[PDB]
Amino acid sequence: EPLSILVRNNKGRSSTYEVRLTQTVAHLKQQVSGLEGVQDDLFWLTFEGKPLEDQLPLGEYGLKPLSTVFMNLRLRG
Amino acid sequence: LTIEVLVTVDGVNFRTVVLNNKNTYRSQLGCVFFNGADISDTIPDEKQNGHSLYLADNLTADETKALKELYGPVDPTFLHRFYSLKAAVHGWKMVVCDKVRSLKLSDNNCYLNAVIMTLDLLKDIKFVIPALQHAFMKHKGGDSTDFIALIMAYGNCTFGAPDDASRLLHTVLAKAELCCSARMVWREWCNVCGIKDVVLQGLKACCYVGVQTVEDLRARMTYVCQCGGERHRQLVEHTTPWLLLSGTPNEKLVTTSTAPDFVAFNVFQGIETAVGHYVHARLKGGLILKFDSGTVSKTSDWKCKVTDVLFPGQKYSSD
Ligand SMILES: [Zn+2]
Ligand SMILES: [Zn+2]
Ligand SMILES: [Zn+2]
Ligand SMILES: [Zn+2]
Ligand SMILES: [Zn+2]
Repeated sequence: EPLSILVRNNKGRSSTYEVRLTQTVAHLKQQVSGLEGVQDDLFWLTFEGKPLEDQLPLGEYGLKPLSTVFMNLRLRG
Repeated sequence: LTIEVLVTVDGVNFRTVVLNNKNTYRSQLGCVFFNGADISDTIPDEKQNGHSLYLADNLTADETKALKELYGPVDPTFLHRFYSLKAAVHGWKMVVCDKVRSLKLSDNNCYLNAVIMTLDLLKDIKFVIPALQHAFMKHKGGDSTDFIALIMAYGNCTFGAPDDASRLLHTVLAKAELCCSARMVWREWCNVCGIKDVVLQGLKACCYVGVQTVEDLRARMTYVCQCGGERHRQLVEHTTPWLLLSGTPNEKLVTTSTAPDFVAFNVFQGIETAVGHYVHARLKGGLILKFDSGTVSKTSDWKCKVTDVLFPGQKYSSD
């Protein structure tokens, strides 16, 4: 049932993540926070130019296997 | 020595609670708001009997059901955050600088001044969530307290702390829809898989995080395909009433001598890895109006790290 998507960091390196479309992006964000050394309040994710909201399931965004999600540094101004 | 109050979530459906003068609201019922004020840690008395109070915690199923109809699929924490953020922001003020409305600096709220002033130029959007649209309509009428607090609560912003204006601006727009037509057609292809057209409509065709200029949006992109090869993607049609592009802070020299295409943009001051400052800018009458949280100054040239860039309408077709 789970599938594999890619999250890419500011440096350009993609990593694989096994996820389910019923998981929330808050759950994916904690997997991403685990692989790199960054905490959830320091970044936000985009797919196809649009942000991913924390409390919504991944299936709301049309992710297919090896879809590439981008990590964006959460600025503090 | 007993009072009866009416708790509500929507101001239309009420439910009574009998309370005593011995314990406080929080122990008997939960956190409650009376005329915008938290009274959860006060002991009830006669001046509350008969009046309605807005319950924030410990909601029942039927009040939760009404909560989701008014604010959308929100999380149990939401209502407390919203009510508390609204009372904390009460002191903030919107000040008119050069015939427009801007938000004065208080408690690191400059990222919000960028968000709200960029939204104020989008004059063809509405929100699908009722509470949000009501707050948005009130903000456009004068009182912005509700609208400020709501986008703070929807954006998971902590009070008095700096945040990311592009994050919040695009998060808020994901809750909005467009009152006119808009269309964006991507052409994807892979030498092994084939060619496919992806079509986006409405407000979703007017925002994109990842590029900051219309040339870079229309450029051909290349990424790994599900087969293992390299898939390509390129814009082939675009018609919008405006276009909002956001990226990381990118140093540019914006000048009015070459008459730029964009109508407005946001600037980050400082370095990305530390706490910086946001400034909103519009172009009017051959000058750049800089809006630094309740103050305004004009310049002809500015070296600055831009983030969000708002363009006018897009009429494009290629290939
Ligand atoms: Zn409570
Ligand atoms: Zn409370
Ligand atoms: Zn392929
Ligand atoms: Zn490749
Ligand atoms: Zn290649």
